[PDB]
Amino acid sequence: TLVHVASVEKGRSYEDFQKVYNAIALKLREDDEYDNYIGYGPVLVRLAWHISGTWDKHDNTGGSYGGTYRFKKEFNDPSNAGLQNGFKFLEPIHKEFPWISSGDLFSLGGVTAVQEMQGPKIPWRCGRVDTPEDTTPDNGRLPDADKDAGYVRTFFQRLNMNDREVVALMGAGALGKTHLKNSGYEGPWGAANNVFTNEFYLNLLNEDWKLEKNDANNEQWDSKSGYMMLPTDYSLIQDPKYLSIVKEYANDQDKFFKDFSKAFEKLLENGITFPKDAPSPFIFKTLEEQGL
Ligand code: HEM
Repeated sequence: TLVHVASVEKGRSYEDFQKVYNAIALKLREDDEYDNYIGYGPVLVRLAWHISGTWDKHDNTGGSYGGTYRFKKEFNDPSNAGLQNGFKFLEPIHKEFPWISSGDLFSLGGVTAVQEMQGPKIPWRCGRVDTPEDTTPDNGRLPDADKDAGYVRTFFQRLNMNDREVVALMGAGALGKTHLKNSGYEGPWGAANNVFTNEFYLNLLNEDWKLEKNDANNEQWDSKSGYMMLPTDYSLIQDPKYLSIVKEYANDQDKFFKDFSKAFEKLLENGITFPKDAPSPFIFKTLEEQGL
């Protein structure tokens, strides 16, 4: 019940993908003004998560492999509202490197953004293959934000993620912000929202949060510091098992970076079979490491 074998883009190797990395990274640098100077890093790692998070372990439908976000049904998923911005960013890159598959580009965009925003290295594998429009999953596989801990735990079981993987993933460097017109929630999780940090965990623990209603008539937790947490975020300190992992990552930056790197790669790779003869995962160099 549904197999997807990774097939390396013909004749490509590490250096080819580093070149795509760099063009993405260079474009991140250049289009700095987007979203009141947040830049496109956060929306790129949200795009990578949403294209991967449609996966279902039961029948291997959804997932990053087929690059199906390029079809209207998924592009138009209300859950993906705002991600068009990320797709538009990547269009010039796809045009310069037409040989890369859509799944590989969406997922490599997420890796690139995380690394350029000073996050951990994320090992990445190529070989996703575009699949037809009829393989696009239905809307409704991404998680709601108005729910509690039990919802979150059950939701992520479908993505084969456990408690520790779920808390590392959500804490997601503390990046970008909620926008009322996209999601019915408004504001950032922290102060350094285009730098990958463990500040989400710190803020959850140390801020003084009040449950308020936003202009869209949705509840969210708000802080005097100007920060916000989704009901689902806040549930990570309401559930005692989540809570001890929140404290752990708030008190160990390196541990969080390593756990996140593992789970993000895992997330991006769910549903994909890699041949024994596949190339090993690539670790890309940042622009800064290349002196670029
Ligand atoms: C229970 C799971 C989660 C829920 C309910 C969810 C929900 C949300 C919501 C409502 C937004 C705001 C969208 C908008 O208004 O622009 C948001 C932002 C985003 N999400 Fe999540 N999220 C979850 C998991 C994740 C995880 C696992 C990642 C990736 C590792 C992630 C990365 C992001 C990013 C980076 C943003 C900011 C995008 C922007 O600034 O443009 N989310 N998400």
